Amino acid sequence: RTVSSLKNLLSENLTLIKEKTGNSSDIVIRHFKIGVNNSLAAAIVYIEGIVDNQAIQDYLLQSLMKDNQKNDLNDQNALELISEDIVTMGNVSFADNWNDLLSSLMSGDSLLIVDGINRVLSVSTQGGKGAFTESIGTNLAMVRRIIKTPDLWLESMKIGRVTKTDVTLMYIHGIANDKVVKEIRKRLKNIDIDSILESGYVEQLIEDQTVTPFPTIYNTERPDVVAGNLLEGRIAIFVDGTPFGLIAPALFIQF
Repeated sequence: RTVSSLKNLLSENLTLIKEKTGNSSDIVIRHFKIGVNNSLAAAIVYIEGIVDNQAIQDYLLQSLMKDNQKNDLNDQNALELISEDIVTMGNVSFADNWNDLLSSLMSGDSLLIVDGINRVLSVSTQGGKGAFTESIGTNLAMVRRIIKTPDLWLESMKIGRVTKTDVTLMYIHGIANDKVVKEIRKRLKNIDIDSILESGYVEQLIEDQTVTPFPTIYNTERPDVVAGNLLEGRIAIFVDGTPFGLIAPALFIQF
């Protein structure tokens, strides 16, 4: 049961999260300071849109503890002293290895990391028709709710021929073939997404019947269908304003 322990420096823990989660665009790091003379650096780490954090962020980032901020003059009991308030705001747990930390993060928890503690505090705000929308943020969150691996890597980019359109690319690192990912990313950067999508309209399919350059794409409004293709080694693309996920390549036969 090989377990990697957490680093004492906050900087080291943050660099390693970024490393392990593939510097995914929806993973938020909020830096803040705690202690008497704001000497102790701390951070809130959470995945965007799969958590109700405001009350916790409000407490932490506005420093809503004081008095008792003086009771324990930080560094050693900081995390445990802070936890006494956070338990009133959500279900608190503690992680002391990467597996536990990463799984709690992927499950919509908020992580609280302090400068030199090496134990991470997890807090949960949940207790246990559904199609994609015009919002990338909402769509990413929908996939993140189904695929709970830190190996799901999200890459944001601006593609477009005349004007730029915001796009988020998805793939499961280690499952998806790197040569396939590199090729799809390369094509996207120079794709005429407007022409490609317009060629998919029923009117154009009925009359035009144009050829499709690599990669062929499949449109789905179902997050479970996106989740299934991601577990097969395919790439999911979310374009700003389009209420569906684009699976690439559409024809992908494995052996």
